[PDB]
Amino acid sequence: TLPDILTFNLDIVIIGINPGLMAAYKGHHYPGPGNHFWKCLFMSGLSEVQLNHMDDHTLPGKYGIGFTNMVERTTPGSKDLSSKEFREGGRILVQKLQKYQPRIAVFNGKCIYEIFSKEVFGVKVKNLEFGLQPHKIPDTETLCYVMPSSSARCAQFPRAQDKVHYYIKLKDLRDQLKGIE
Amino acid sequence: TLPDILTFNLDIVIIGINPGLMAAYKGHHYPGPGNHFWKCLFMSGLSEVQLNHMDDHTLPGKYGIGFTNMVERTTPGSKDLSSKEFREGGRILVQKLQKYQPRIAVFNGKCIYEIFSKEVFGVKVKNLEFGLQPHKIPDTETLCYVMPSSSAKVHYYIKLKDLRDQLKGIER
DNA sequence: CAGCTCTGTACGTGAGCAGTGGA
DNA sequence: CCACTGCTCACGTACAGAGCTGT
Repeated sequence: TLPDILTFNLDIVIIGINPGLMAAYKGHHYPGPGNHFWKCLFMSGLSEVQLNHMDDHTLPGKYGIGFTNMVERTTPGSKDLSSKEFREGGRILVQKLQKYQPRIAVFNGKCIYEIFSKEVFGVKVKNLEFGLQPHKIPDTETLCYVMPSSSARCAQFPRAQDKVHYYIKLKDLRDQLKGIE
Repeated sequence: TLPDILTFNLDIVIIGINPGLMAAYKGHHYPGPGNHFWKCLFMSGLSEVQLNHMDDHTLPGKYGIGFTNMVERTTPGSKDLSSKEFREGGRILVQKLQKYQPRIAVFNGKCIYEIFSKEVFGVKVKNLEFGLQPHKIPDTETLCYVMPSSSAKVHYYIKLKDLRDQLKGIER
C-alpha cells in the first residue's frame, strides 16, 4: 500500500514497521503528527529546512535518504501484526538491502530490530540499546542502527526533543564514514 | 468503502458525517473501543447486553438500528471536505431516508445537523439544542433527533429510546 | 534468586475534535 | 470570531507478575 523510495548509493535507509492508516490514505511516508520523523530530521540537521511527507520522494538524491518498511500492509498499527507476519517481512527486507547497499539501515523502532536479530541473525539480544548494532547486513557493508519509533505512541520518549538525539548520532556516523574516503 | 447497513422497518437510523479511517479499515461502524457509542447503546437499554462494533450487522435485526453517513467518501477529518461534496451529500442521503423510511433519523453531532439544515431546509438553526427538532424529513414522517457526539449524554440515549417507544405505541 | 517467555498493561506528549463560553 | 476544558488517537516500549528455571 505504501511504496519504497529507494535508490542505489544511499547513505541512509529508514525502515518502518508498517504504514499507518494515515500513511496508507495519505500515501506519503511519515505524516501525522504524532510523527516526530520530519521534525527530528530538520532538528538533527539531517535537513537544513523543515520538510514533510510531501517531500519524501526528494530525499534520496537531495539527501540520500531512502524510505522503506519491514511490512507493506496497513494496520492501525502495530500491536495487530502477527509474529509470523514480520518474519516473512524481514526476509524480503534483507534482499532489498542486499540489492541496494545503503551505508546504514536505520530501524525505526526497537520492536522491528528485536525480531529482526532473532530471525535474520538468530540472536535474541540482551537488553537492547539504541544506536549501533555490531553486525552487518550479510552480504554487504551496511550497518544497522536502532532508534525508537517515530510514532508518538511510545510513551518513554514524550517529544521530538526526546528522540532528536539519535538522529544527531546517526548523522555523525554518516559523515564519519563518508568522511574517511 | 463502509456499507450502509439499512433495512426497511427501522426505528432509528444513525447518521455520521463521513466514515473515518478506523471505521473504513475495520469495515464496521463506530469502532473504538474508545467510542462511547456501543457503551451508550447498552447503558440506555437500547441493547440489553454490551455489544461491540463488529456486531453492527445484527442491529437492524433485533434492535432496528441502521447506520449511515452523509458522505460516504472516506477521510480522516471533516475539514477535508468541499461543501460541494456535502451538497451532493445531502441529496443522496435524503433519498435513502425517503426510501427506507425509518421512524427517526439521529444526527451524530450538532455539526452534521447544523449543515444538514442549510443544505436541506436552507436555514441556519439558531441556538440549537439537542433532542427532537421540529421538522421531518422532506416528504416523510421521519423525525430528526440530534444527539451529541459519540466521541465526546446517556440521558439523550434514553430519551431516544422513549421517543421510539412512544412512536411504536401510538400506532399499535 | 536472578534469569527469562510469556502475556498484559499503564504509561507522557501534542494535533484534532465536540461542545461551550468567552474577546 | 476565537480561546477554553477533556477526550480519543498515534508506524511502541518500558517495567511488576506471573511460571518456570541452574552451578
